[PDB]
Amino acid sequence: GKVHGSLARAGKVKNQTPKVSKQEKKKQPRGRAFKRLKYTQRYLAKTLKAGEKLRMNKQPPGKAG
Amino acid sequence: RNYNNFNRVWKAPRRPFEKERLDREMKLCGQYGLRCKREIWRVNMTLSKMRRTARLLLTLPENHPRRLLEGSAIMRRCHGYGFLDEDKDKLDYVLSLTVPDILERRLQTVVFKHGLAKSVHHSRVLIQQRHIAVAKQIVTIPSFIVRVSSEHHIAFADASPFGNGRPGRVKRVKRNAAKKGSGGGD
Amino acid sequence: KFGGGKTTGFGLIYDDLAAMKRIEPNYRKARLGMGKKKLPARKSVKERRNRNKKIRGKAKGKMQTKKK
Amino acid sequence: TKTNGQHAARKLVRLRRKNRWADKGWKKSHTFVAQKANPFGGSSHAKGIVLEKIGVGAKQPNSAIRKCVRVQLIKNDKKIIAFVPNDGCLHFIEENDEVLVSGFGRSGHAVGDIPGVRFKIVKVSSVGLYALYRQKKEKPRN
Amino acid sequence: LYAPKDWMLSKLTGVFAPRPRAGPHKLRECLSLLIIIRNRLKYALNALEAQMILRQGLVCVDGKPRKDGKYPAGFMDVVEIPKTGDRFRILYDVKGRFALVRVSEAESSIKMMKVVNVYTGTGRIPVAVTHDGHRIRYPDPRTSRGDTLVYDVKEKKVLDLIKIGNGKVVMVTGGANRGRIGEIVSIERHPGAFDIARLKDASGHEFATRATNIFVIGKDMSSVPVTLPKQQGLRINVIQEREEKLI
RNA sequence: GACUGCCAUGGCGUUGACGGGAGCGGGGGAUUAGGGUUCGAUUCCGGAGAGGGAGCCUGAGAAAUAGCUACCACUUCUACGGAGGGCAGCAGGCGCGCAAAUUGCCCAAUGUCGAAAAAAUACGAUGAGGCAGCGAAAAGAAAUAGAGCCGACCGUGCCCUAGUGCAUGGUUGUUUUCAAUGGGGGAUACUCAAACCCAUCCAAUAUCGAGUAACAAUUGGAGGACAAGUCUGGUGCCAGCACCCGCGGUAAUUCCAGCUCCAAAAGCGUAUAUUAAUGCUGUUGCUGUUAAAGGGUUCGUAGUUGAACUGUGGGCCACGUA
RNA sequence: CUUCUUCACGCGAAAGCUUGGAGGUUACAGUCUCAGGGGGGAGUACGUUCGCAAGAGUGAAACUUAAAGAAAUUGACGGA
Repeated sequence: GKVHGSLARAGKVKNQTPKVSKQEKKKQPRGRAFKRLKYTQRYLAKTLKAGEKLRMNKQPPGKAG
Repeated sequence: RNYNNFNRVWKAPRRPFEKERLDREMKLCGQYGLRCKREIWRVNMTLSKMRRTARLLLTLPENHPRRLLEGSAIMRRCHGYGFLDEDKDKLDYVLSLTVPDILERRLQTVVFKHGLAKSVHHSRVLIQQRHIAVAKQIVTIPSFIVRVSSEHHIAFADASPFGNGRPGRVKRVKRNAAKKGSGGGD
Repeated sequence: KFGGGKTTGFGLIYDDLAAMKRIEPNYRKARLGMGKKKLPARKSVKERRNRNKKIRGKAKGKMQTKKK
Repeated sequence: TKTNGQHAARKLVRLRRKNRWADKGWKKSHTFVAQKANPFGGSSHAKGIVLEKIGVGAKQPNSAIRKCVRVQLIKNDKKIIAFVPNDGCLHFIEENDEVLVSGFGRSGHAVGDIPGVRFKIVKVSSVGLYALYRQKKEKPRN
Repeated sequence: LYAPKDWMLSKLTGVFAPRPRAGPHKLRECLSLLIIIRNRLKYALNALEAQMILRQGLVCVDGKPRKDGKYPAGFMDVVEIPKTGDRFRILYDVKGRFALVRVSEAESSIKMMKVVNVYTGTGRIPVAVTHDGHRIRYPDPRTSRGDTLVYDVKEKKVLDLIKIGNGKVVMVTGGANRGRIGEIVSIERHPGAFDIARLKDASGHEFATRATNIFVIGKDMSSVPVTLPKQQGLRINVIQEREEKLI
């Protein structure tokens, strides 16, 4: 194979990322509580429907609002 | 040397991210407010298996035994239980069937349907912190399926505070009266 | 076990105490109260048995092997 | 084409077998290759020793440096080159550590850009490389 | 294992059961006593109670009251258990299955046994051997294997052998048609396959199984005064049974 | 011919002998619509075996392995004359290696063997077995709860322009809360060979125990395949990512972190193998003009394959009847 | 022997495909037979057997790799 290189910069990105914080927030419902929960999340609440199946909206995260 | 017949039973369901597959399943799961896809798998299995049996059975050269035997058996319990029907008696629906038919006969759900409880969920939880008699035990296992006369039976654990001539330190949480008597106690 | 609260048994009734004395083993009998079986000691002297088939007479009680 | 029948069963057997032999896959399987050159016997996991930490930067066009290691597999005494996922992790390697190796499905080809590397480090000294890197783990007792 | 399935043993335990003994009524076509002490009459339940039978010997069998639980019981044996004085005979009911079948003391005072072999004895002596453990000296001068023979049991006394053939009330004891009963329709010689046996059951439904497994028991239903298993061996429509069952 | 002694000259093999290859071999096991693949250590049987290696005595019975005998290889002990060992039992140890639990209880049941409960003195014996211990391979079932009030929300119906509103519904929340309520542990009567794994929830008519970071959620993804970011922040062909397609040289969709999301879930990652997908080895059901493949050419025993024909019914009647 | 007009659906990915084509076949099945079964490594190896002698015959794995191929199509181009 062609394959080329030489150790000179390892660790870098993880190390120069600031390790920020995985921010906390509520413990979820689990098991039945969760599945019941999940359902509502995935479907239906406070709502109407035009026609489309889904999208998540973790787009947006470079949002507009 | 020597044995035991234990074994391992049930089968999971093939190949994931199929939007519809996920969707359909879920919706059903949504009706019942569930606790695992495993419960589905379970149903699929069973469903399947009888459905399998169905696949076999009909083709059997007519005038031959099994069809008679098993047909009657399947018919009578399922039908019996409040699953199959009298008109689902030419085994043609048996070929058919629906998963909901089954879910519907999860005894919990039948209950909620029966009225009792405010949902199938409300129904799970009730039964589960020990409530409403039919059998030897309330239904400790709401996991269960129906069987047509349990249908009637469905009522209190008279046993439970919920049908007691007295109550208990729980739910109602008499306890407080114990706390009263010990704490409040003059 | 779990299966709560619950109280279904099975029961038995004896003709005689003799019949009992013969039908019931002593730990059971004890469960009533009426005698004990042989001395246990997790094969303590099971060891004599490990000695005995080859060996004649003598021995003379408490004769003994691995246990030093 | 293929016409033969009825009483020609032999033929059938023979040729198919003959062609099964031919068959590449059938052959691999049948032929027992693993055990041979191939240093893992087939088999699940194996213990070796860190000889040294090595680099790799991608084939073309892919570039940068991800890095593998010279190991000496112990039970069979076999030299191999193995992968480590993430950033850093070199520091878990230590030196001539007696390392716990796993493979890669990959038909014994290799995993990612990197050619030939058919194995990955899974633990050095029992440690769960993985875990540490993640960090469900604390450093070896050495 | 080698559990013998028509001994109706089961599930957990019994690697061996208590193994039977060498001594008439062969391993596979026995139905040895032990199983009876514990598993049939049921009073005695443990091995401990069996053990107890024996350490206080007790149990009793026609002929010899018999000491051996491992000793096969098999077709027609007569048990009396004097504590309560209860008698049973060994015999299949339909659907092939063996019962301990309570029998009249007086009926329980004879039995019938097929001849397996017919011999000389040393001196224009003849002696016959039965398919169940008798050697008997000076029998009928012309008896033969496959003819059964009535025995006193109380006494040592043959009451009969019956000059056999076709068309005679048979209990089929094995092959497929274990517990089937059928008068002999016939046996064709099938030499060295042995005769094969055309059987017709109480329905008058006819059926075949090989001639070897055929216990003549009489003419006109039972010649024998022996117990006749309910139904008397056709084998039929299970289905209906299920149906029947459910009232 | 087991074997001698004599004699004949055989015997086997291309449906393949001989040799050489690979594992004990079955039940079965495993997976394929179907057709099929693959396993079968091990709990089914049957067999096999037993320190290595041979050999024997005895007994009804073994080459008999917690018998001998000698040899090989290894080992103990010795005041070192000599003497002497053999867990592929079981637990234990080490060892090896990727790699696998206890020097636990008990001797009930089961078997099993033995003598065969004066049990008149209760009373064989059992690392088989059975009980636990060990034991996230596996199969069974499951936990974070209910409800209301307010907030608030969206979603309809209409007022109304819509809207407030009202009405018509569904749904959020630090609010709010009374209200749900097992875990979980305990009167325990109540087990168990023993020891043990729950407890009626009575009686101070059991005390006790949930709304929380609690009394707890994982794991792995987010270009695509394959569910799921439009990008917050990092990062900068680096770090590193990437099953395979590929990200990445900076305003990257896949890299770094964050957040959000997703997927499955108390399981999930992984490995290796194996099964299908594969009629992608094909009997069913491939191919072979240019994509693999029909020889330069012919004969030709082997091989296969091989046509017809004398198999058949007939007659009659009845009527009905299309 | 056609050529091949011309016709056949058919068959085919097409290109193309006659006498009785590559037709009448996954609606998969006249016989017999050879061959073939990713690609590369190698048709090679002291592998082996004919053969005077070339070399034929017979014939690999290691190692390697993500394609390789095919026809058409359009485009581009040509010291056409």
